[PDB]
Amino acid sequence: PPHGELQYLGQIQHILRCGVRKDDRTGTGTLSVFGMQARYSLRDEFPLLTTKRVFWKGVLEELLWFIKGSTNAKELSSKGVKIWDANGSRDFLDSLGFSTREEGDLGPVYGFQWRHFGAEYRDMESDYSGQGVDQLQKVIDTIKTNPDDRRIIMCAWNPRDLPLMALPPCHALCQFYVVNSELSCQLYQRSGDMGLGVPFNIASYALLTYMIAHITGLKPGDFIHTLGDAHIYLNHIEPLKIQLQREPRPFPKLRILRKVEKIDDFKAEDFQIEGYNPHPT
Amino acid sequence: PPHGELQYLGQIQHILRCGVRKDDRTGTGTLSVFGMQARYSLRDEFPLLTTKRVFWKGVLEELLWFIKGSTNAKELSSKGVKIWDANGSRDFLDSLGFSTREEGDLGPVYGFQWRHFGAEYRDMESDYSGQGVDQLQKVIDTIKTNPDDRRIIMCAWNPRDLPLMALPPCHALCQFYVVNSELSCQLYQRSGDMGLGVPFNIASYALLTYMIAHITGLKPGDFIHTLGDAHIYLNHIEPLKIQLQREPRPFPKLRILRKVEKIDDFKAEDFQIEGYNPHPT
Ligand SMILES: N[C@@H](CCC(=O)N[C@@H](CS)C(=O)NCC(=O)O)C(=O)O
Repeated sequence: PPHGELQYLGQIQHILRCGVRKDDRTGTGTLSVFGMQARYSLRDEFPLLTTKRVFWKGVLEELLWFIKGSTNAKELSSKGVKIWDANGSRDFLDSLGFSTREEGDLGPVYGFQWRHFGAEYRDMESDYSGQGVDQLQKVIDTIKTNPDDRRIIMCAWNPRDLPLMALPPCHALCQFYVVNSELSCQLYQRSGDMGLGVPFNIASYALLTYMIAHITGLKPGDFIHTLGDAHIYLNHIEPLKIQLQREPRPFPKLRILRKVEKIDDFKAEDFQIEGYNPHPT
Repeated sequence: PPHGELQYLGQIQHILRCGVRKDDRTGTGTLSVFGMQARYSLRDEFPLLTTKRVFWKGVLEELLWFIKGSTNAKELSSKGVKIWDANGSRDFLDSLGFSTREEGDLGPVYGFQWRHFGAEYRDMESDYSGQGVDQLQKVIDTIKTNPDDRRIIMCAWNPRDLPLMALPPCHALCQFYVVNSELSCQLYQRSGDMGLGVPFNIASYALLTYMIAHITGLKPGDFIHTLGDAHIYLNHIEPLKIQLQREPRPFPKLRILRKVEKIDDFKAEDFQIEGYNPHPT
């Protein structure tokens, strides 16, 4: 039973040993490898990385935010998670040309593409009922009616909506697989920072997978995490090596409390992470 | 230095070792796995599988057909290739509620998504100029003006059009990467028939890289093939055991003899494969 988090570190161990310098948008350098993959068992465990703390409240409150279909940052900020706010800020908007938008309007980001892929996006307050493809609900329905399906895919990459978004999607598309009553989910991340984001992402889709599994009566199977530009900031190479020598502690467990039957019904108070003991720093 | 095809074979084996039983949309039953990723170097060699020749006339002629934006199966038919005409016969079209459609009208498939993502669809023979998002050119433009971009993506998976298609895209999305003046490409393939498809698209996208490289002046790097539901059809199990023994012969080499600018200008005669000595047919 080799710890799952070992697959993760292995990727860093690998980016170091084999990666090369590639500068990002702001000119800042990174060491990176293009195209990677990792698999995580969702069976009785829950891949909430222990070799460093993962902002789980952010993972959970944001996912719940994505499900509502919200695109208004303040609506997220409200619950304590302040990570999108910087994109829905006044100045940031006026700068991308969205001077006409009210503060908080991120555009057709994850939420929108998730529940209304295709609908003409108007404001962060337009009513979108019945408009655009509701991928989330559709993935769910498919899993129930036709679990063998090889097309249970949710996709946030809307070439059309791109120039209207606060920033491109990172988790472009995810695929759901069902076999032997187990539900798996692969996620394609175009770009991920192995150090800060990825651990969060691994958590998000693991959470999401636990959810749909619950709603449909399946046992969480595996979580395949696939990347495009997996990278690390050169200015972090040290903080990271000090981490690779760290030994992974057994992955906590996610336990859903009440029996939720609809995905929109899930509330924060329904999840409990137990046994999460990560290495401080 | 390990030989390239070892990848694809090693996957055939693993799908045999662990490939769990799972049926398709015809109950044909298969040995399936979910979440795989192979890496193929495109440096000086071309990955055209040798333990079983690959219909190159198709790989090349179809990709060209894609680039054209042609959603007519006869168009790819006239060129001496018939693999997308079955889906355009007649009983088939009506078989999906598509009666009003001409003979050979495939719907918003690949080509249309590559050159007109988002453009309201009509019929195989109508003009979509200045319509949609011309991802393909947009990708190349970007490869040239910003090789660092972590969002160089072409997506054929459109939830809105998915209903008007014959078969939904197996080539969900692909991502291009540049570094050290090298162009790499990762393709996300949702489902894949290991013994009759996988080889065909590996090359198909490898070819695509080589083309874009030639017009962007970058040199081919590696093609990353990521799979979702990677399967082996039950019957295919025996032939694959004997094809699985055939020892791999050196990858051929693709030579773009002529020299072109735009991508809408390549032609079947502009390519050559040498060193391609396939195993007995
Ligand atoms: N937007 C950057 C990439 C930024 C990136 O990968 N950020 C990580 C955080 S360090 C992320 O977006 N994570 C999103 C999530 O975990 O949901 C680019 O493509 O140039």
